[PDB]
Amino acid sequence: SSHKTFRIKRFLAKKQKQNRPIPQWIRMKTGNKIRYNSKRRHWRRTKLGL
Amino acid sequence: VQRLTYRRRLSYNTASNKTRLSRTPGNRIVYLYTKKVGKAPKSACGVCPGRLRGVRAVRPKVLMRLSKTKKHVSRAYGGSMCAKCVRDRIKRAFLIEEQKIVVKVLKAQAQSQK
Amino acid sequence: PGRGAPLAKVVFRDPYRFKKRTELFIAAEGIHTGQFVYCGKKAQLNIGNVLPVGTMPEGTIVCCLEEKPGDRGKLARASGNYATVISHNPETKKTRVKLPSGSKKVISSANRAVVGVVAGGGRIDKPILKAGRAYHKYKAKRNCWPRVR
Amino acid sequence: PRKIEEIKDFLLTARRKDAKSVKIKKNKDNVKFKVRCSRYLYTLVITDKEKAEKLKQSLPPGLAVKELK
Amino acid sequence: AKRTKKVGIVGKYGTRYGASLRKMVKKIEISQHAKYTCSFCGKTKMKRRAVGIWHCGSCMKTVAGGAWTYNTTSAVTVKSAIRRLKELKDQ
RNA sequence: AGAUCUUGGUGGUAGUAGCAAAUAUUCAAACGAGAACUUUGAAGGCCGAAGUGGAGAAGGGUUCCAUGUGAACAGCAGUUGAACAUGGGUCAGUCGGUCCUGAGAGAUGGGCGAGCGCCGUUCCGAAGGGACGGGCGAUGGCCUCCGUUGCCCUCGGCCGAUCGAAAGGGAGUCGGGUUCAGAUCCCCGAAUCCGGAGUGGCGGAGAUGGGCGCCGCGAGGCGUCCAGUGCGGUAACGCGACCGAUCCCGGAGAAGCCGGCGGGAGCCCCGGGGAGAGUUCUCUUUUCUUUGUGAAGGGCAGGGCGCCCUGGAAUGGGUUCGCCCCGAGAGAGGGGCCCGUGCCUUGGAAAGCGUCGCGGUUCCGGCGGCGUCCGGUGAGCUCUCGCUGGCCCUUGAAAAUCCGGGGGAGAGGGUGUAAAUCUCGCGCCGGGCCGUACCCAUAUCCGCAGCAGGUCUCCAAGGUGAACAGCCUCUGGCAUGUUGGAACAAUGUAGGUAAGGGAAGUCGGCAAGCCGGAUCCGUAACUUCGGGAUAAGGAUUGGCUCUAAGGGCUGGGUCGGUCGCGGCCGGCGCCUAGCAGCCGACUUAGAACUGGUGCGGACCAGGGGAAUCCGACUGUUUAAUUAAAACAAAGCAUCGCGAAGGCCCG
RNA sequence: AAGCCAGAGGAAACUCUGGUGGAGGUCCGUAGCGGUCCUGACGUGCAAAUCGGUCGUCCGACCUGGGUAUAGGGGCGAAAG
Ligand SMILES: [Mg+2]
Ligand SMILES: [Mg+2]
Ligand SMILES: [Mg+2]
Ligand SMILES: [Mg+2]
Ligand SMILES: [Mg+2]
Ligand SMILES: [Mg+2]
Ligand SMILES: [Mg+2]
Ligand SMILES: [Mg+2]
Ligand SMILES: [Mg+2]
Ligand SMILES: [Mg+2]
Ligand SMILES: [Mg+2]
Ligand SMILES: [Mg+2]
Ligand SMILES: [Mg+2]
Ligand SMILES: [Mg+2]
Ligand SMILES: [Mg+2]
Ligand SMILES: [Mg+2]
Ligand SMILES: [Mg+2]
Ligand SMILES: [Mg+2]
Ligand SMILES: [Mg+2]
Ligand SMILES: [Mg+2]
Ligand SMILES: [Mg+2]
Ligand SMILES: [Mg+2]
Ligand SMILES: [Mg+2]
Ligand SMILES: [Mg+2]
Ligand SMILES: [Mg+2]
Ligand SMILES: [Mg+2]
Ligand SMILES: [Mg+2]
Ligand SMILES: [Mg+2]
Ligand SMILES: [Mg+2]
Ligand SMILES: [Mg+2]
Ligand SMILES: [Mg+2]
Ligand SMILES: [Mg+2]
Ligand SMILES: [Mg+2]
Ligand SMILES: [Mg+2]
Ligand SMILES: [Mg+2]
Ligand SMILES: [Mg+2]
Ligand SMILES: [Mg+2]
Ligand SMILES: [Mg+2]
Ligand SMILES: [Mg+2]
Ligand SMILES: [Mg+2]
Ligand SMILES: [Mg+2]
Ligand SMILES: [Mg+2]
Ligand SMILES: [Zn+2]
Ligand SMILES: [Zn+2]
Repeated sequence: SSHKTFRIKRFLAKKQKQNRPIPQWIRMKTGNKIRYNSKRRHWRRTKLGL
Repeated sequence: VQRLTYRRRLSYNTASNKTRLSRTPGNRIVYLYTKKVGKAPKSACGVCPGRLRGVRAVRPKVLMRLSKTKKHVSRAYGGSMCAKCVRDRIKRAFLIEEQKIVVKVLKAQAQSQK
Repeated sequence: PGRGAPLAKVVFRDPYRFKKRTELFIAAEGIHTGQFVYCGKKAQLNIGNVLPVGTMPEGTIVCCLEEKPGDRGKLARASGNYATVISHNPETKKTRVKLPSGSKKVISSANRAVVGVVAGGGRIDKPILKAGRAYHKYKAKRNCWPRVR
Repeated sequence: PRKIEEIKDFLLTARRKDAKSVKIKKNKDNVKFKVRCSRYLYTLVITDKEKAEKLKQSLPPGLAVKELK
Repeated sequence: AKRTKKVGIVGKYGTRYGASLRKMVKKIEISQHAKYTCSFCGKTKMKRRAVGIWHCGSCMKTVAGGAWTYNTTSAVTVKSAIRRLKELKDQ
């Protein structure tokens, strides 16, 4: 909602910051074995824990 | 015609969410959030139901910034009780004190005989 | 709310410090605002006065009787009810009273009571006539009214 | 805002320490002198024009006399 | 003109609750909403505020009375009993 | 090889079912490789103010905004997207939280418990750590004298921690402008609340007068003495302040639902004057749009008063829609108070808006001209205020917080350009933390989803009409609800019609059909006398032209006997069966004429009667097969219990 | 419905008539709440209970948000397990 506490806002801030694609230079690292961010979250597909 | 919206996030028609209609210099109608209607004090006698005169009817916390004269009447018990019951109390006090004098004198003259 | 007997708000003077004490006596019927009510042993027999049962005559009836010598009023409190003083014995300091149920009780002569019948009159004569009136009656008391057999 | 009724009060109002600036507004019917104090904007209305002129040169110096026209 | 033959004040209840119950509540309701002559100021303004509470509009005197009448016959007999026992108690 | 075996993968079905709830799309152009779906323009429609409009609460959490991509997703497509990627965006003393308590939750003391712990919330507590007051002192120091500090005396029951509302209580911010996305928060301009000021910031108040001796022509000066914690009004009460503690009292906060009136505003309506548009085949001085003044002060209307003074009323009077009021003081006359959201004024026109232009700063809060005017209406609708009633075996919060009064413990100076003190005017400083974007729903929430479901509110135009009904339209919005094209087979779903008969169909008039609004008549049995009842039944209903009836404002003089073609008194006269003029809503009744007898012409909108059974009625019930005769109910009856108690939990 | 006014008739008791008034777990009927019938639609649905018309109530035992309390042999139940 528009009314929110500081802890909820901070939690949503962290959840925003980690919902981003992997950097391109990661895939050229030695022994990478990572293709894409498998922990990507969409606001309409899956909902947050709170 | 022009329809209206609340200017605050309180969306319910509660007692603290009362508005009036104002036309701005910009020629538009907006809500102005009014203050609650104050009440003049009731008399401390607790008998007659009318509220006191000469005292401005405002919210209780508005009384802190008012001058002294706006909150009382230049009379004994002024701003606390009505004039009529003050007159009644003055008469009652004087007459009951006189009655005490009368009964004291009556007993003093009654004890003159063994 | 929840009772049929009106309550009387009585203001006394504190005998030990400069203060006003406000009580919540049960209104004996016939009392009015602006009336002086006198509580004590040497109080006189008038409607609304509170005085011990031992000092009242053999046929007086009372309003708010004490079950024990020292607690507040406990008997004949419901509206329209009263208790009747029957007999005394100066020895053993006992008083026989007739409770509203008709039972006879022996109490201490020091038990205080209000002279007269409690206000609220004959409340049970009027038929309720409506399930809604009973609903509102028992809404102010407790959740007991709609009773399934 | 407060409305000054006569000239003498406006002169001593404009000489107060808090007086930031004075505004002169020429309307069709009157001339308004508007001194900006710490709490109020005191306005003096002058129906005629010659008295407005004498108050124009009699203003205390060191005060912004900015014209609204 | 006369509007009802016999129901009077209980005409608001319609056909409901039974004739005898309406007849029984009729007198209680007439006494309930009646205005009694105040015994303090002499005006006919004593009307019921709540059950057992009677208040006068003029002198603002509040009296504790009956549920439906200003005083019950029981309480009047009690007041007479108390006055006679008081005058018998002293001499 | 089996176990309706476990996991994974793949077939036929099958290019099949299907992409059919809520009326609808069409033309041209642009970008683009590509257009039924994107964008723009034109046209036709829909939502029709109880919206498909404009904003919020909960919930979501970046979905908001800009740019780009066309892999996957948006059950067709897409040049589009709530997709993907890259950047950006939420600014507060005065909007909320924060404070208060509510229903309640919950420590400590105590009790219980093997024990984690739980019972209890004032009950089995030495439960006040505070105080301007006075004394003892340390002089800490600008040691004058007031601020520090320790102890003692005196006073001190929130009698109980603490938590508990973004809808309750709760001081005080409004107007204009501005962005791609933020504003009551940013900028501009006007205010306001709270807290602070020790060295006291300025004024004003307190508060600055009489008496006696002298001097002095008088006025006026000198000395002494005495007052002086304000003043006015008969009163209601008023004035700009107006010494005062512990303590006490009171008020505000602080109160249900419904009815009927009245005042004010906003909107609606009508008549003109402007400005700009629309029509002009003919007519239309015509049709449409627009035509501001915030908070906060001052003044004035208006509304209200169960406020005061004079006076004393029956031949009772006053008065409301209703009421109701009066020797406990009517009517009448004169005052006082409260609210003042209305008008004027400061704010204020400089801003805003509407038009007509002129320069450019690639993208100016640019510059300029003109205007922003006069009126009338009302059972109109919505808010708000006020008055007065009705209902209750229902009586409709608490606490923070603020204020007034009683009392006078004390403090202040010796007549001084004075003191203590000040709720008066102005001045100086500060207001920390958190939230603030967006959606708020036939696509941003829940229902596995862009799911016909569910989800709390605010605002509310014109016509018809009783109406927030239904139907049409304006402001605003949208593209027909996850696809289109071509045909018009059966069967279906939804909607109509049907000659003659009229329930013969069927378990059963199921379904459909009939009736329906308003006016005028006229209404039975039975009945608990209230009802039945819109009983039943009958007539009328359009258009046009009139005719009556139902109101409100003013003014009615007999005149120069004269000078403030006008005014004071008076010789100077009989509207007194009331007239003259002006203005104004709708409503009712009647008449004539008239149309192919059609007229509540769409919409809205009871089929009726005679009985039997059951339940008295209103209400409730098996969410998702049973709404009933079941449950409840008032009424009636019985039982237990006087508190060391009845019933019950533990 | 009570209450009230006026007129008329009455010896009174009182009665009759016309207005006023606006009561009611009152009636028709929106919104809301509910869910009778078509045993309609749908029934691999829009929907793991919905949709259309027709319906019941619509000032009260009314509808509803939020905050609270009651927890499993327990709660709560105008009562249908
Ligand atoms: Mg979801
Ligand atoms: Mg205004
Ligand atoms: Mg029962
Ligand atoms: Mg195998
Ligand atoms: Mg085998
Ligand atoms: Mg197919
Ligand atoms: Mg299909
Ligand atoms: Mg339409
Ligand atoms: Mg909306
Ligand atoms: Mg977007
Ligand atoms: Mg697709
Ligand atoms: Mg994304
Ligand atoms: Mg204590
Ligand atoms: Mg709290
Ligand atoms: Mg609040
Ligand atoms: Mg915005
Ligand atoms: Mg203005
Ligand atoms: Mg009078
Ligand atoms: Mg201008
Ligand atoms: Mg917002
Ligand atoms: Mg949906
Ligand atoms: Mg889920
Ligand atoms: Mg269609
Ligand atoms: Mg389409
Ligand atoms: Mg959709
Ligand atoms: Mg046929
Ligand atoms: Mg036929
Ligand atoms: Mg047959
Ligand atoms: Mg057959
Ligand atoms: Mg049928
Ligand atoms: Mg019938
Ligand atoms: Mg005709
Ligand atoms: Mg029934
Ligand atoms: Mg029966
Ligand atoms: Mg149900
Ligand atoms: Mg069912
Ligand atoms: Mg069913
Ligand atoms: Mg019976
Ligand atoms: Mg009803
Ligand atoms: Mg009904
Ligand atoms: Mg079916
Ligand atoms: Mg069973
Ligand atoms: Zn009084
Ligand atoms: Zn009285």
